[PDB]
Amino acid sequence: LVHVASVEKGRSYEDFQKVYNAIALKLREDDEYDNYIGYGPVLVRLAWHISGTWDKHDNTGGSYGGTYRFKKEFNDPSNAGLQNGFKFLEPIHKEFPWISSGDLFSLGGVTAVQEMQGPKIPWRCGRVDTPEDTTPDNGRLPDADKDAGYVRTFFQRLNMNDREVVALMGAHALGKTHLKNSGYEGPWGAANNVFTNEGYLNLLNEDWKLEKNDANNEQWDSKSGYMMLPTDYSLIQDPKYLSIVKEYANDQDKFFKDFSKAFEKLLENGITFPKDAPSPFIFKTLEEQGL
Ligand code: HEM
Ligand SMILES: Cc1[nH+]ccn1C
Repeated sequence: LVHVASVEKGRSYEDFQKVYNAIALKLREDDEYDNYIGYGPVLVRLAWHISGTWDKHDNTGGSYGGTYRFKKEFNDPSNAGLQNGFKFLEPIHKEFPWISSGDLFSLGGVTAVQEMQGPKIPWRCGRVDTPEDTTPDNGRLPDADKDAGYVRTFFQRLNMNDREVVALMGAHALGKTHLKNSGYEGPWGAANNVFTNEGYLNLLNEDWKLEKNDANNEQWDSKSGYMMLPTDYSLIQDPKYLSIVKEYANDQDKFFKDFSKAFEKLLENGITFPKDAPSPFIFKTLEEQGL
């Protein structure tokens, strides 16, 4: 199964920076969603869930096909709540009818990290929409109630190594869990929408408590109002994982650099780039543009 990238006809950098600025400008404007967290965290959850379906053995799933627009995937129980991000992006796709589904779902993910002041993420255009029968079956996304052995094995399928998995997981400092979407709840009072290494610091300095929630599921709670999933608490339980968590809690610049490489690797898995293709784009933020 080969997926070759194909630039939207005649488009260059300047065109994608317009679509970036439209997403960013709506991110600033619709600031009230989810008790003033805004849409940034669910847009990077969407980019991760449309790519997280990839399988390195047969090259099915991944961000290239834009198959999330189809009922089977949009109704995946693992994607409960992400309809909110899709409806956010929908006026923007109407405005730029020429961008493919895959490129828009992954650019929303890039834009959200940079506008929430995380690292720059190089991005590459060219995903092509594919037919409804290429929609991957439900069940390729991870369970939250598990341990380090499960996370390590799950991520081998996206061939992510330990250091890439621990950097990727730092995004769980953003947003919150919602009992009606996943059966987990919290953080309580002040959820975060700035991108920082704070999750690693909290994991190592909070006093955590294994409690059971209103959906009868167990999670780790802290006196301060912070929570963690079983799969998140895994990172201090495993010796290889814990030594990388200590590395990032003590160096926010090495964390930003390593996240940017693993997040771009995640959005690009499964795609073949022709050697005459444009170099990756680095988009300016509204703040660097004075907008
Ligand atoms: C073992 C891996 C993972 C599991 C089990 C998992 C699971 C979850 C769960 C249960 C939620 C709450 C959903 C809800 O109730 O609304 C959540 C949210 C979120 N996750 Fe993950 N996740 C995983 C990996 C990742 C990765 C690798 C990223 C990003 C690169 C990520 C980013 C996010 C973000 C930003 C949210 C917040 C959504 C919001 O505020 O609405 N997750 N995660
Ligand atoms: C701690 C956490 N896990 C998933 C989301 N969040 C905020």
